[PDB]
Amino acid sequence: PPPVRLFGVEGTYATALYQAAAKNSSIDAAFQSLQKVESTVKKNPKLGHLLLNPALSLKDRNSVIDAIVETHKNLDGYVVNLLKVLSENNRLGCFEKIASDFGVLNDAHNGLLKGTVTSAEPLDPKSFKRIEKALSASKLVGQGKSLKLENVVKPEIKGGLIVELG
Amino acid sequence: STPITGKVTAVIGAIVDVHFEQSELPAILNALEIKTPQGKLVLEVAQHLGENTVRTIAMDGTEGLVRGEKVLDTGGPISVPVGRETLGRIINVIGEPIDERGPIKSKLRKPIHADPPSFAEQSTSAEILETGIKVVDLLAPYARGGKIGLFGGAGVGKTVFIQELINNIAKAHGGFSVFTGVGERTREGNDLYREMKETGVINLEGESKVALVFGQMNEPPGARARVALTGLTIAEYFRDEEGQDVLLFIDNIFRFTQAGSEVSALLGRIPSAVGYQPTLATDMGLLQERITTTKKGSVTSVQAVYVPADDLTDPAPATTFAHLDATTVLSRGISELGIYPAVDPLDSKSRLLDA
Amino acid sequence: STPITGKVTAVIGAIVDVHFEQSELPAILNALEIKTPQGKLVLEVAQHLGENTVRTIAMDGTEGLVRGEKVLDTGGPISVPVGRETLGRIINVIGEPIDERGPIKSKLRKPIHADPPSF
Amino acid sequence: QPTEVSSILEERIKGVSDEANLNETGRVLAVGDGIARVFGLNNIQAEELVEFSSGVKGMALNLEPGQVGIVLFGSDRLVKEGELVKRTGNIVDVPVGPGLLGRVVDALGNPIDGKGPIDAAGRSRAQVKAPGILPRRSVHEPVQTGLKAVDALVPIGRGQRELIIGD
Amino acid sequence: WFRDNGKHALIVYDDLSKQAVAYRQLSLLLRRPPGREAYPGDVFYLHSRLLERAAKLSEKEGSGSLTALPVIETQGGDVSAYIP
Amino acid sequence: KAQPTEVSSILEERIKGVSDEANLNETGRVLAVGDGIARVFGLNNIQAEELVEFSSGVKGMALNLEPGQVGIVLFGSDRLVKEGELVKRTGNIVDVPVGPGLLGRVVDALGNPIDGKGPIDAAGRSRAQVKAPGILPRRSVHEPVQTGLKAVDALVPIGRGQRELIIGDRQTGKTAVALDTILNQKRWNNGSDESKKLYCVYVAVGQKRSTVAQLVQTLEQHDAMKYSIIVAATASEAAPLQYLAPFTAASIGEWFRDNGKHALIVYDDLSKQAVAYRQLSLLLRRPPGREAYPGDVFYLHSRLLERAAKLSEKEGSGSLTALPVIETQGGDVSAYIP
Ligand SMILES: Nc1ncnc2c1ncn2[C@@H]1O[C@H](COP(=O)(O)OP(=O)(O)OP(=O)(O)O)[C@@H](O)[C@H]1O
Ligand SMILES: [Mg+2]
Repeated sequence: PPPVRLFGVEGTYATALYQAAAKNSSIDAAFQSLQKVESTVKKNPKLGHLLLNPALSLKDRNSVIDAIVETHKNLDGYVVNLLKVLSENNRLGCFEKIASDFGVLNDAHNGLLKGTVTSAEPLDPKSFKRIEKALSASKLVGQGKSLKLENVVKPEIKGGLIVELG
Repeated sequence: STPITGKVTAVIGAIVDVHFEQSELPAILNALEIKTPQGKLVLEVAQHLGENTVRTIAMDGTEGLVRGEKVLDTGGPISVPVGRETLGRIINVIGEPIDERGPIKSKLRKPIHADPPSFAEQSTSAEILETGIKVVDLLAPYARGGKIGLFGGAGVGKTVFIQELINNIAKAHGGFSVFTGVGERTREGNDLYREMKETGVINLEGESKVALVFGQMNEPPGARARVALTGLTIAEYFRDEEGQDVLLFIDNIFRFTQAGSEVSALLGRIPSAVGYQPTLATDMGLLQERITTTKKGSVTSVQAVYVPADDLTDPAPATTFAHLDATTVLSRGISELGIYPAVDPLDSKSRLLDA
Repeated sequence: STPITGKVTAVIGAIVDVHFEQSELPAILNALEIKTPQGKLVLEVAQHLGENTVRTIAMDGTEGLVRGEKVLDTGGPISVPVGRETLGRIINVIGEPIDERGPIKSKLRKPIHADPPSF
Repeated sequence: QPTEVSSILEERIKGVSDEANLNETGRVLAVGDGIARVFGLNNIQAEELVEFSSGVKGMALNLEPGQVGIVLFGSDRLVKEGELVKRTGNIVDVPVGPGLLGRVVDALGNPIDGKGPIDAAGRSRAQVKAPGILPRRSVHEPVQTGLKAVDALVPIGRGQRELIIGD
Repeated sequence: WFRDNGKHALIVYDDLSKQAVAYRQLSLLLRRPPGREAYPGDVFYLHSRLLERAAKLSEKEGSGSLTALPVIETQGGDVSAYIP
Repeated sequence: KAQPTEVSSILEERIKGVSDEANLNETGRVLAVGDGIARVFGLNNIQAEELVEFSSGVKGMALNLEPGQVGIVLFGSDRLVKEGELVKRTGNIVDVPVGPGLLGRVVDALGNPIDGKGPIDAAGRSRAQVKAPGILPRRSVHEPVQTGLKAVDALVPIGRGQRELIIGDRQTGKTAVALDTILNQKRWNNGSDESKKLYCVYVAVGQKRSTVAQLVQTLEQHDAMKYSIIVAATASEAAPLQYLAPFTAASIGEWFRDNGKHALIVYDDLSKQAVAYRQLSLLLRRPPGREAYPGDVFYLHSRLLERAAKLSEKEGSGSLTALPVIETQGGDVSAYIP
């Protein structure tokens, strides 16, 4: 039972990877290796993501995925299986990485940038979303003020509109 | 050289999907081949679906197929054995003799997909061709290289008209007609073959004057849409390499149009007007533009046309009407009571009947 | 203010898709702008597709549209000259005088899309 | 926009990378309305008979590259998503012979008249090609329907096809 | 069987419109591309395969025969319908 | 980084013209060959309806320019194009060679000579799809074009700048009246006064090549090959060629119209033009409309015909006269296309 629903659409690969990790072990090692892989592919973007084009044959895809696994075989666990299945299936490998990160962070982090009427950015490193938002908001208002820019807050403008409407 | 090989991935009805390797995909309309115990299943490539996969249409029954079976590319389109040896033999769409009188000893082998003669090579003069039949060559004369449409029926001597035309053209100039039984009923076909032998037009021991190519009605769709092209290739070879005034007989052009519409539905194309393929006009023009007169010789087609629901407005009859020149409406027992030809001269018209 | 700028991604017949940047999404039915060699090509926004991409309608021919061309947001719906000066002047879908009788000297400019006058 | 969504659909939904030897066996992916998509059956043939874990039979019309679409001879109640499926190895066939005389059978040769087992002289394929052009001859022997209207105006012959068209 | 064993047999296909309707159901439920009034493509091919099997065998093969009597029901007298 | 660098370098090989060379910015790769379309990956500086070569002699013009790849229609048979082929952009919008060096010659929808009389002399290359003149530049018709028919002269008169439609059934004589007009033009086309000189253009959409050859022979007999240009799109030609030919012929006529001369253009069988456009649209998965004709069938004929009108004196007082031919089927003028 994965914590979150990715609702498929190229996101089922991330859920499958997370379930394969959860069935035995290595929730973190596979994910950090995948982060390193994404760092490598963004290291040489003209050779990194241009090579994820669909005009690239199947054995070309096998060659590129074999080329990915270097530097002391950083691809550890079932991530090599993910590269293989992406070779004979949909190619570009960025979005499902983000989906998998979203899933693992829900497993461990549970941080959401709420604030309702306030446009703050209060990430919350805690699984209990009960009162820690108060401390997060207090810290983010006491210092920083990243945007906190409602431009104009909704209640007064909408109330004036409805009042003048009768 | 290294043969081009691939693996079958899916057979969906008559449609067969085959996956090839890198830099090995052929062009479309090319002929593919697999080894089945029954014989040769041949596949005509229709579309490239990407990922080194091609969508092909089967010319023969696709039963007992397994994904991962080996396939071989011929190199070009379906090539029919062509030559004077074809006269007297029963040949099919794939170019295999179904007459079981030995193999075809034709020296040349031409693809069925070719281009019509260019504008310069087209003859610039409307020419007349003697038919032998008095009423025909007087009131509705045939065009040398025309697209005559036989508007007959049943019990009107439609066949006997055909054999009389074949004999008359053989005697007159050089005629070696080619009969194309698109959608052959395989009973009328056997009777026609027996009549060929009896009438002497087909001479087993001697020389024949007509080659009988026809795909039976039980064949999968697409073969019925390619038998006409095979016969047209035969006629074009007999014209472009011998300079004769060849004839060509179509069993039913409406059946060819119905097969063409049928093929498009299987591929996935949206039927355009009345369950009809969007490429109706294109297919009709492609078929009817190669049947034309040139500087060397001429080929005249006599096609039998069926009118659905007796509706002259149906799209396929109109598309055929685009290419007719003259027409012959065999009287349904009107003139058959008496005059043997029974052509109904007040209904059969001709465009060339001008001073 | 800063000029809202984006990149053209898709040009489908008379339909143009434009990708924009952080919180730079324009409004529906709001005039955009393409600097064509012939003149000005406005891209009225029809629908929002998400991911900072909007589907737009071109008021002129989309000839010579290369993917990734610079786009400019007008900031509102198509504006046309309004007033008694327009009498005797032949104008177009955008409002430029096509009667070549000089520039239009309108005092007010009003949006094209309005609302019914209630009860 | 740098990139777009890779997948809008996918025949593969369980990427565990295990479970080989699904050439003669398979797994039911989805079922409903008398059809059942099945993953596996790498050596299945066209329109081949197939057997399910619940005892109901199937016929392999649609074999996509990923899954095979099996049409079902019984109710969809018996089958499930995730049942094991085995191929039979034979194409549609029926017991043929002279013992069929006087008996009523099903569309596959099962006696439905309740008179006992069917005696058969053979088992021919249901889908068999028609005789060619030469091995046939002209129809000369008449078929006497007993209707004077039919037998005089529209004669029927041994080896003819006649359509009874009407409302 | 009877035809190839030298005997003469009569076959009454009866309702073929219902058979075509069944094939329509099959093809539509298998996501095959529909056609005229949503009928499958290879229904003309289907009926051709079914009907051409009846024949009059020659003497060399046993002089067998199969006479086919298909029954097609038409709706409202429309003999111009696709299956008819 | 050395191992990653060298393995990326060997990755740069064997991919060839898909990311490595030209960056697929001025070049492309055929992803899949469809019905009459060719999905091509690459061509990052491509503009819409830009003419493209498929490295096989066949031409292409881009409709679909979605972010992933570009959808290209095929100006010819799709057998020539193959998936994985390299394509290159010509850098110009679809255009036809125009000028006074075309009279007496017959060409296709791309301006390539077919008569075999040699290359075509061109004074320019105007776009096939050009904007029609606005409201300002036009002027009311005043000069009569004489058809030579008493019925068309005394009754239903036709002037220079008017679009008169010839409607009739399959065999009624529409081609006959058009040819009578083009031959009657000979009286003033052999003089000196250019204001009465009327050059002619014939458009063959979906016609038989034999019929076109006979027509050319007929113009040969009456010495009408001069001051006349024939564009041919036979029924065996691909649908895009037929769809494009009328616009190119319109450009040819507009050359004379904007150069102060007067031109006659005959759009023979625009019904087959609509049929070809319908085929192209349904091969593009476009929603069918009334009789499955796509909704833009009106827009096609509109943009095509409105490019023929009399110009005012300030432009040069040129004129372009269009004579469309529509085959009504059943003798009814109440059908959608008619
Ligand atoms: N004025 C005329 N005098 C003599 N014959 C004519 C005349 N006008 C037309 N015809 C004849 O009528 C027939 C049809 O005419 P035409 O060649 O112009 O075709 P159409 O009606 O324009 O169309 P299509 O090419 O589709 O048949 C031809 O046989 C032609 O010779
Ligand atoms: Mg005409």
